[PDB]
Amino acid sequence: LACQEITVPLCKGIGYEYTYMPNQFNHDTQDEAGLEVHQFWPLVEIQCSPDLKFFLCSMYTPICLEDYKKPLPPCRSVCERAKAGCAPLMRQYGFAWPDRMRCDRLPEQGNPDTLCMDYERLEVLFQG
Ligand SMILES: NC(=O)N1c2ccccc2C=Cc2ccccc21
Repeated sequence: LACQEITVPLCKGIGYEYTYMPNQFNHDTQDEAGLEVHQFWPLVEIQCSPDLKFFLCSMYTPICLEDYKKPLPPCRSVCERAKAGCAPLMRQYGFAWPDRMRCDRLPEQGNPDTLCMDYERLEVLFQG
């Protein structure tokens, strides 16, 4: 609802400055979100996907903008790239791709009414 400076260490400097609560992971605060997203640090560090960190942050500390007041998700493609790189390694060690991160419930780019986010390199790109 109101924008707050991102305070999750993993997500600081990710390409956007502000987040909001609640997220879609049943977190009311960044402290709660930070405790869950920190558990992914080994996968971030092993670099199974250059997109994993941006994807994680875009979900757990979603972007907050002053001039767009609708939830703004990562585009489905960001999720698909992160999943393609990292889900096989995750399965090998007994971890499923989390249901809340199912890429098919994220919107595709080009939507007439709403936006979604990708990035280049780190600069956010809105593609809608
Ligand atoms: N909070 C939301 O409604 N969205 C949306 C919005 C439109 C479509 C799917 C989704 C799914 C989850 C999600 C994740 C991050 C940021 C926003 C967000």
